Amino acid sequence: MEWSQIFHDITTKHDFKAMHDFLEKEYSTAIVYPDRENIYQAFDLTPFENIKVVILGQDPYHGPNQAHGLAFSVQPNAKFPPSLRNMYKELADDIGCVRQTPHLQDWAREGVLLLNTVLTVRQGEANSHRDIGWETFTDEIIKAVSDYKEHVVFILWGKPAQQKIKLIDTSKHCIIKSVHPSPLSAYRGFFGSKPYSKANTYLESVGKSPINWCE
Amino acid sequence: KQIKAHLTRYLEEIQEYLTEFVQLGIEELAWGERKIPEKLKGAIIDTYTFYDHSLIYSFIGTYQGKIILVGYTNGEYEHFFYINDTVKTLHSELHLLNLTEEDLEFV
Repeated sequence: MEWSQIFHDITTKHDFKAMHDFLEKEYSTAIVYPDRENIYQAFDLTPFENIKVVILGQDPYHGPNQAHGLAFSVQPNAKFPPSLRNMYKELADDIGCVRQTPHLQDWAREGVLLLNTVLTVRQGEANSHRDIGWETFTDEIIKAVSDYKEHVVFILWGKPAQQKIKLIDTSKHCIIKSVHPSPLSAYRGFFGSKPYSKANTYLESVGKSPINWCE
Repeated sequence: KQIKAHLTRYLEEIQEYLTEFVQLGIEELAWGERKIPEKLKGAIIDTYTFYDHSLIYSFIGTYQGKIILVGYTNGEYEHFFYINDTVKTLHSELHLLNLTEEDLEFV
């Protein structure tokens, strides 16, 4: 199955016309991230039947040369934000490898759907595009993956992610879940959580090729 | 910039900064000794952590558009300079940061 069928169901279950018209004005009367072309970069690079793993972010990075359409990823040249520096420290411990690039495009290729719950944001304005219908959209995406996939890992970082457990048929699917890799939260148990190895143990266990997390 | 500048000027002397926004369960933060304020329990709070790649991280929490937390981290060790429960300040050290409660109701 393809994202375009799934997207068709969601866009006929709910009326995203008001949202589409809105984001049209935003992109032509504001500075919105990411680029219009990259809003779905996650779906682009992790085709539906390639999803092994789902990592929820929240909000796209609101700064310049950061967001490009994947949760947690900044453009190659850009500098590491905190949550992402910590994600790499835990990866270094869990798996062993030390990633240099803060770009997660290769994780997407490898079957990690890096899905933020909101997919647009105005430059500088931290939660500018909450409550325009994105959350409905991304809820239906988590549902869709649970519904039409057979054995998938959902990694839920921070309480807001963990509100999405009620969308995820854990009779069918795995859930690895911890406090957020924010420096504010990371030490109440994201460090040592080892979700990369855990994810692969689970995938190995349903006869699926593990995620190469490294370069 | 009001509270950001102050909180940063202070921590330096005891260079510039960007802002990472994250929603966190109140619970996710390191309270340690402290019970979580009653009126805050099971709250999803907006957090702004200030940083640069010379590196220690300062931050500000808010909930229903009210400043509730200000603090800094040093690995496992969080300290709160400020804790407010929406209704009342429970802890303050704003005087360190040359800030008043009224610098918060007004930003």
